[PDB]
Amino acid sequence: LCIKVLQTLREMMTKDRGYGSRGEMSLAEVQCHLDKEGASNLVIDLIMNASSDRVFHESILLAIALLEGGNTTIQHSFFCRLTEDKKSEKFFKVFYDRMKVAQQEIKATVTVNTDDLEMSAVITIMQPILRFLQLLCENHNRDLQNFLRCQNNKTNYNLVCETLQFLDCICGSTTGGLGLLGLYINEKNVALINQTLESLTEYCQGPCHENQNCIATHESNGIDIITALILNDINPLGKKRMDLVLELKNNASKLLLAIMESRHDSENAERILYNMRPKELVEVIKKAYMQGEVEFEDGENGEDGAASPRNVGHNIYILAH
Amino acid sequence: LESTMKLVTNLSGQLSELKDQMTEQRKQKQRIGLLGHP
Amino acid sequence: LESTMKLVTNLSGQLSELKDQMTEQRKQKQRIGLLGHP
Amino acid sequence: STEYTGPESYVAEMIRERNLDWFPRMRAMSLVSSDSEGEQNELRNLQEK
Amino acid sequence: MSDKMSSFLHIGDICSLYAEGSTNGFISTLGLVDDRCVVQPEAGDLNNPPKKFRDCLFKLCPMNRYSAQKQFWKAAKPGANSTTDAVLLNKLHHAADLEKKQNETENRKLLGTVIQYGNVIQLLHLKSNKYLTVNKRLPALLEKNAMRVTLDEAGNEGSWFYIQPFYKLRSIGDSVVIGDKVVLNPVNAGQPLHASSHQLVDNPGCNEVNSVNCNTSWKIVLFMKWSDNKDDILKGGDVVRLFHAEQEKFLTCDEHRKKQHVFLRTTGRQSATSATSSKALWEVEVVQHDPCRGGAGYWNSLFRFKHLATGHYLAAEVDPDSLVSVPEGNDISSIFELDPTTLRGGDSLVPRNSYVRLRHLCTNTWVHSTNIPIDKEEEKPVMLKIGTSPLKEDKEAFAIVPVSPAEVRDLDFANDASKVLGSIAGKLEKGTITQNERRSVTKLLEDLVYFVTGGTNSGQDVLEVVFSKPNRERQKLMREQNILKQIFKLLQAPFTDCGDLRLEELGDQRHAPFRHICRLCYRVLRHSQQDYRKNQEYIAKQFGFMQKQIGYDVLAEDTITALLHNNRKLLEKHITAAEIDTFVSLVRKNREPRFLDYLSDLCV
Amino acid sequence: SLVSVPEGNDISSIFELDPTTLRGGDSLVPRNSYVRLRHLCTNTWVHSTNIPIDKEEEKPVMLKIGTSPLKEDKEAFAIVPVSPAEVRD
Amino acid sequence: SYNYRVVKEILIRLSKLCVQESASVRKSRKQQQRLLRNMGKAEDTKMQEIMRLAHEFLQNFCAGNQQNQALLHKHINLFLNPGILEAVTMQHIFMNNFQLCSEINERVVQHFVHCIETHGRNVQYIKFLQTIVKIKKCQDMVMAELVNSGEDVLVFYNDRASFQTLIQMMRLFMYHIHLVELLAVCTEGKNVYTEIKCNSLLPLDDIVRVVTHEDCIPEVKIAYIN
Repeated sequence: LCIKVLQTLREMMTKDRGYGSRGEMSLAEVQCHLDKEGASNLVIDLIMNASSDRVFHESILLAIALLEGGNTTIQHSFFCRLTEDKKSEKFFKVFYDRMKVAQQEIKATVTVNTDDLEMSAVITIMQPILRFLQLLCENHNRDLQNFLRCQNNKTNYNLVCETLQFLDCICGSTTGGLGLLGLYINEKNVALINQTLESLTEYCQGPCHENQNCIATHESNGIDIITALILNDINPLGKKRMDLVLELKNNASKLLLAIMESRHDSENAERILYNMRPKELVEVIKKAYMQGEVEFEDGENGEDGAASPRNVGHNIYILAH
Repeated sequence: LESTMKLVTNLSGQLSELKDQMTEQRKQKQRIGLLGHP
Repeated sequence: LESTMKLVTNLSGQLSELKDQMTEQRKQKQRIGLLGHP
Repeated sequence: STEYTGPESYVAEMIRERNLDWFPRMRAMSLVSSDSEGEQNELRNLQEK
Repeated sequence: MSDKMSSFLHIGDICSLYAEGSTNGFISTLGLVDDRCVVQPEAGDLNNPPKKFRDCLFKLCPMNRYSAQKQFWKAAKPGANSTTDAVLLNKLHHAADLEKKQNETENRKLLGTVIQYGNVIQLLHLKSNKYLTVNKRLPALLEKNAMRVTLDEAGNEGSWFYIQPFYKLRSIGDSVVIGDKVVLNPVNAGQPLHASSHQLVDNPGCNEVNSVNCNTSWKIVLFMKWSDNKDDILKGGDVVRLFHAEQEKFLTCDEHRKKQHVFLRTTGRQSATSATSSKALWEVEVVQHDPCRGGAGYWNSLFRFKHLATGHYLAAEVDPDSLVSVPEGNDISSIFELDPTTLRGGDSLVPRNSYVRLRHLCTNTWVHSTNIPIDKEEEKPVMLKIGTSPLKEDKEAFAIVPVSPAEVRDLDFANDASKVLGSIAGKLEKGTITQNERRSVTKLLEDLVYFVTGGTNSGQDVLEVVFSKPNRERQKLMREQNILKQIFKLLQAPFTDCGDLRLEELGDQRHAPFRHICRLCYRVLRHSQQDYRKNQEYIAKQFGFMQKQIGYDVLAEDTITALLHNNRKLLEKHITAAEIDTFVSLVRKNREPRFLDYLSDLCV
Repeated sequence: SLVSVPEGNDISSIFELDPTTLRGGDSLVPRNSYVRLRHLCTNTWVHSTNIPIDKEEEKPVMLKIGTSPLKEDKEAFAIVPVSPAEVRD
Repeated sequence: SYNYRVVKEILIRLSKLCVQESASVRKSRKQQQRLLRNMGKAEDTKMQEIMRLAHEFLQNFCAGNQQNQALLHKHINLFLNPGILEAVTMQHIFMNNFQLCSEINERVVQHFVHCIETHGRNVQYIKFLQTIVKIKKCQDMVMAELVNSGEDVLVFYNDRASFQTLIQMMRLFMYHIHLVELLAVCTEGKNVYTEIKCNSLLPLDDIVRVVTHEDCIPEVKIAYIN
């Protein structure tokens, strides 16, 4: 009974669909109505009373309802009650729990390259979790959420920012120093790694404290495993992955941009340097020939996004400074 | 200079206390032995 | 002042350890003597 | 509206409110302002503790 | 005992395990090429550890993620038959070793850590350097329930353990202590390991470890602390070759006459590896004042030192009738004391590496070197006896020479070969054993064929490319041991099998067992040819087997091996056998149209 | 044993207690977790055995507490602090 | 516990009844059968007996249908690693030939290939493997397990094998002979693997079988022509 009732809320937040003293609907207004209810305690206690596998895998889908564009009051909404009362380790561990389960599944997943291959249910849960975390963290600059990567529940139950990193480290095979990075790149799995990529970058942007330790200090090796996407190109040169490798690289240098964001720091840059080679400017120059290999397209990178082949080098040239 | 001297000196001083404690322990043990005595 | 105090103090402290070691050495020597004993 | 993370989107957050106060008005220079020494002094107290 | 907070158990420390309850004793690995664990049921307890149980020693480690390496290993072990090249495999090969090397770094980054109940353990063996685990299979050959004891080098496949006490004294996440009757259990097998109640076809003091639901509460027992290791010092687990400087050794052999002998091999130079193994290996142990056999002596040891081939100690009659061969030594007359000799002592307390002098137990007697022989030997050209007398001096020092652990782990490997191959070779020529042991004796030899070359194989039988790498110390190890003799004995046993010719009844009929072992045999014997003449001194024995070769087997290259290197003085005995008239007469007796071999003998 | 003696200025009523991983040379601190027992002056090991008294005429389960100088690591039992609010009730 | 035993007995009876008119039975039960499949401790107890009974019933209730036999096509790997005992009945039950030819991967080929090594003796597992072979389309799939390793069980005991054969004649061994026959049946002619396999095994048998036939057994005479 409670599932369709929760599923009723997801349709109620569903908007921009079905159109072809009456109140004028505002997407911001729709979010505001939901916020007026503030009935985020239904999510704020739903994971806290998390038992239904359909429920926790469904309530995060309800979490995109308060999220997904607005969250001005909504980001302020989760902030206060999230530091509210005595459920934090019971809640953050509950999300943490999913991360641990996912890591085990990922470790035990596919093996090697010598009606389709279906992803694990735990893996699918992971995409929703990643998105939820990203949305909450992101608000255009989320001060308090950034502070919230740590928490004062004593125990503290996680460092979910660094807890993001290992799950982000896991999907690329985590130890493949290199060429098996292409051996780890999953043509059906990259869409997971895509949203799995940007959610780290959204964890970084802005203040250099909370991301700054978790850039390359976190001791989960894979900072260079982050930058390994800059290090080379994918071995399966797919068609939809041709834009996807661009989309990967478009997701790639975004994370590198948040790598060095506030300068006047030595060792943090050395983490970008300690695994990298000085000849990568010629690799950046290889993108200049890759962008030199760009065909007759008028691509301008302003307003909503687009992957420029030169634009990735244009992104990569930012690592020059 | 102060750090090394502090360290060596400190270590030696701390180490000594130990002899003294065994002898002291024995005295009370002798009292218990005396009560054990028939 | 700290250097001279460190020096004198340090020397005395280091010097003492030495007495203790001889006595300790003897105890184990007594154990060997006991086995040597016929 | 998904611009270009905060140290860019700071100034977009400014520009609606007219208040001029984000250019390096007098003080910046980006010159040395040598701070290694203060850290050295902090390390030096360490000895006192 | 001036402890404040120590004596718990720590990562980076060596130890030993002990069985309790239905079965009692230690855990060892009888055999060094073998894989069977063993539990001696009778000889060991808490206060009296028996003689040979240096081999029971277990070293503790951090974990070591098995995965990348497992993938490489899995790719390498075939059946797929394809989807492999240097772009995939060899680019994964150097993608394996450096991330294998960081496990060795993290090994050296945990010198001491209080071990809590529940974490990884990753137990490891001292002498083998080849640690144990199980698999998630069911190859449990005596009691048929779900286990296997595999001693492995790479080994990171279910070798993670999790540890708990038997009793509810401590909890999960508390410091262990020495004497904790712990449980021990693989993290993915689920079944904790157990002391079985079975025997098998070996010595009657045999048993093994199974892994079942029920429990065997193991007390560890400790005799070594950490942060004191190889580290240019001596511990209670080392070996040593005590060499002098008058003549830089002393000898120890078992004589059939009751006295035993310290003859000097006509020279002693440089204190090198140029030495007979059996005469030289003594171990150094401490007493620790404890019934448990201890370690880490740090001055005032009242040490004693034990022989390796047989189990005996020192002893001495001070004036009357030293290298007195006493098996059991809990007395005073087997325990010595040692000299300062410029390491000045009031409270020196540090066991250095360079030089010592001797003094016996309790009388403090001066061990020296005299000028007399025993003269039972009936004119050996040079010999001196070792006598002792309480006259003090500064003359008869001799050095604590540390032996590398890589050389002692090659010594017993050669010893374990003769203790296996030297027994089985007489019986399969006499009767029939399991045919799977013919498979087992194959990789016994196939582990040996690149042992002596010193390098792990890439192909299967490519023994000609590693031929350009000699090392005299391994062949001298194989010369001084009896392996060569045994292998030639094995050749004759199959010759007798054909008799009870060689190509016809043994080679032409079966083609599987006998041709392959001779190919295993011939290239080993070819490998000893190219280094020194004392291997070629054995050709004054292995000339009759090449006299009787007739299967066209692989053995003809040994004739080239005897002859490829020009021997003028070896041939002075080799051709100096004069049976070339038989040998080329055998070539003339080879009256088939195959004449080329005869031409080759003439050519030599 | 649970021998019920009213007055105890003798030796046979006064015990000594075990370190049990609180290592002692000069430890000198009375912790809270776990102890083992040893009697007075003989330093006797207090343990737990498997026999009942069997005066009880088939109680379903019962064990007697016996002591014997065989040392062990098994029969520890905890100093459990009781709150003073419960003893005053 | 008592109630649970009764249900298993009832289920076996029901399975037989359902079996006597298969389409109807499967359709009616595709619900109950699905529940039973979902249901499908380690000791000789009421749970052990129930497991054995369930396997037998399934073998019968699974045996009637092929699309319903395809309906239980998932979750079948739960017995392939088990190597020994009750899993074999289910494996035997799974075969109708057209369906078998149409659908099997190579991930169970080593699932009995390693099951050739470990996982008990597998007496009926050779027939459990030969039924998995079932048809040179599976003979092309049978060359891979014949290509991978030698496990057989003393099968190719040449002179030693002859001595073993003499022991077998004196007094298991027949099962081993049957397994050898099954391997030979799998052999068949050309494939790359097939041709090669036929060759090594054939030469060995010709020298030996020509010899075994001469020193003959009666059940060995039945399989030796195979």
